[PDB]
Amino acid sequence: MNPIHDRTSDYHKYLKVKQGDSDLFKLTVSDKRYIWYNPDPKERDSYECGEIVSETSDSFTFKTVDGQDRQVKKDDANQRNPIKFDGVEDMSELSYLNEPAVFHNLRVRYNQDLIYTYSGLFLVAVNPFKRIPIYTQEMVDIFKGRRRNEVAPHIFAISDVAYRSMLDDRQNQSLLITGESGAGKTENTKKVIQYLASVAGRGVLEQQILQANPILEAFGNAKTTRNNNSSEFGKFIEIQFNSAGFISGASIQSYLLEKSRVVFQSETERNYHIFYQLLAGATAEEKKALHLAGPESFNYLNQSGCVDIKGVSDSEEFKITRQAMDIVGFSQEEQMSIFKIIAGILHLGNIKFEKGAGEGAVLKDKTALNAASTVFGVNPSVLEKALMEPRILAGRDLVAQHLNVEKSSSSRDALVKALYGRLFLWLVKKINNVLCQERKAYFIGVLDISGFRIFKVNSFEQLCINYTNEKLQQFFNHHMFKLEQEEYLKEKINWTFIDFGLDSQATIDLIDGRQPPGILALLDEQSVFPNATDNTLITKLHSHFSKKNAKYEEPRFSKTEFGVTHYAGQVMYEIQDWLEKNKDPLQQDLELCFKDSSDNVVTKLFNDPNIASRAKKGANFITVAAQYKEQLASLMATLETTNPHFVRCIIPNNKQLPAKLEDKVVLDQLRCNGVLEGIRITRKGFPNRIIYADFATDAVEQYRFGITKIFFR
Ligand SMILES: Nc1ncnc2c1ncn2[C@@H]1O[C@H](COP(=O)(O)OP(=O)(O)O)[C@@H](O)[C@H]1O
Ligand SMILES: [Mg+2]
Repeated sequence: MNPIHDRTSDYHKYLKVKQGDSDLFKLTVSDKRYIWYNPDPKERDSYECGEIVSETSDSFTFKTVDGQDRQVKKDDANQRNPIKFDGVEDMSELSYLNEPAVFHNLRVRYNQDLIYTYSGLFLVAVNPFKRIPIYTQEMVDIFKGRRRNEVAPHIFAISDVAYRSMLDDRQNQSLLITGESGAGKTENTKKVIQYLASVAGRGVLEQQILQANPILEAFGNAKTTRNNNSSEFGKFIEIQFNSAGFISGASIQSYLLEKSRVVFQSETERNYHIFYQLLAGATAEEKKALHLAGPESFNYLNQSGCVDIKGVSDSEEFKITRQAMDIVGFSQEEQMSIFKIIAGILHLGNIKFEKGAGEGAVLKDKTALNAASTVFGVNPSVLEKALMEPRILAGRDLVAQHLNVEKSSSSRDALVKALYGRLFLWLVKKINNVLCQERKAYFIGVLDISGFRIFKVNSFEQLCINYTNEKLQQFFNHHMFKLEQEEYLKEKINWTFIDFGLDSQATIDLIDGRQPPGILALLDEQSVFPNATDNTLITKLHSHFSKKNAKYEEPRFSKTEFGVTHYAGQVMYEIQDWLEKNKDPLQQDLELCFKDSSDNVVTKLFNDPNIASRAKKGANFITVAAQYKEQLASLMATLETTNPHFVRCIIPNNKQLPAKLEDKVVLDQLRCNGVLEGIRITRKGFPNRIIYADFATDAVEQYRFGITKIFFR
């Protein structure tokens, strides 16, 4: 029996709306009309349901839950959909398209653990914050080759749609999985990968593809206050296919790894999972060879007050990371070198610099220095001198510096951050060498980049993330609205342009523009100006955009911050240390020291130009901002060669709790993601177009005859 029609199947139980009872039936056939209203107009996102009792030509009168009658203009009314629409799988079918109506549909579904809902062309996924048995091989098999309209909403169905369009249209595809921290991006990304591996698999290559994310998560994920498994890097995964539709390989591109987490963590947060995994999972032999101890013995792990995650066994995770490495193809020697680098970083963090005779730092206790030098295979006396007494050129003269405690400690942190970043780049390169071994015919790209963020402190790293999200929103806007209307106006179907009110260009230009120069261009200019400070930088920004740019704000409450109005709201950025972050400096004597390592992996991190080198940009190296703008432009160009599909992950609350869908939290995300605007284009427009020579020309309202095609709703 077909599980799609079997009321006893797990498909029906977990993916379909439960059969309503005779009491619900009686309510459903009622001719009564209702309105969604705010009992307190100071709380716009808090709604109640009121019955319409009377009407005039331009108004409705309704009874409140309290009993009192209120009047609302028909133009201002948010009518409640007939209850037969409650739980509808595609919200473009709703009679009334409004904020409480959309929220209420999502709520009815969520109360039944139905996390997936369509909003016209795209998928909405509300995080359940609990396990739902809808990702089995049995579920995969049900979704295989079914049309979107034939099955319930699911991450598997949007993945199958992308796969079929790739075969039928001979076009590359993309699945853009977006949302704020902890919304569910990474979980849904993994479901896309699992699905494609199964429906397009032949498998050794498929198993290795499935083992790529567990390796990268051990090194790129950490417990933050918003997510126990927060991704601290963005990723673009290309699943590669041959002409026949079989997976021929995969490619991974990583973005914005949060390197400062290695040296500093906020209270309750953790460093990268790998540090805890190695300390809990190492064999007694490994612990002796790498000079390991408990996380409380390392400065890089004993500052937050948190060394474990509830329900996570770090030693068991370590076995999973090690098995993922074995499957992918990392040798035991390469794995041991990877663990020596992690061990070495922890030892480097324990180096305590002290003031010596007069100005200049000394190292009184060499235990941590020697432990780091042993695992790294470097000379400890050369390491010591490179940290406290690095040599530089003053003109053409060779001068030994003598760094004080603060500068010595900052140089040591720069080395740690360089080691970790370079190791992460190396892991991605090693994974790609295995998974990308054929020339692809087509691809399905899965994008999982860091979500839009408004933290208490927003710095350069938050600007790069929010800028990326701003580019993605514009891409969504262009594909959903602009390009769609441009097709209607070119085909001459007598279309009246709709201003959807979404425009990210001014914010994008404010950040990455060249003429007039944007934030990044001004930061790069200041980064090469010898006398630049945090003060000259903020003054330069204020001079260029204050009272000149509608998206920019010079705050009255601070002298070191500026505001940017993003699609997802205003963000105040602090500029402290942006010059140093943009230069990302590392003392050349440290590079020389590590280039001379006895370790084969450490050597690659300092000698492979594609990992170690910084692009040549004349007088000075390329800045981090210029490098990132370029890497992002390249991502956008790849995305523009694809047919895109959007998955909007919605966090239900800010407490990481299941069964607690919060009005204010969800409605704020729906407004940012353009969910209502997205449903309006699907309803008001002509989503499907087929030519007469693609099936007198009419051969027969809800259609439009165009110049070269017939449009239908
Ligand atoms: N579909 C889902 N099913 C079960 N748990 C989920 C699901 N999506 C998210 N979660 C839970 O929420 C957490 C955060 O999800 P995640 O994908 O890591 O978010 P993001 O990448 O958006 O920051 C997960 O670790 C898991 O506990
Ligand atoms: Mg994630």
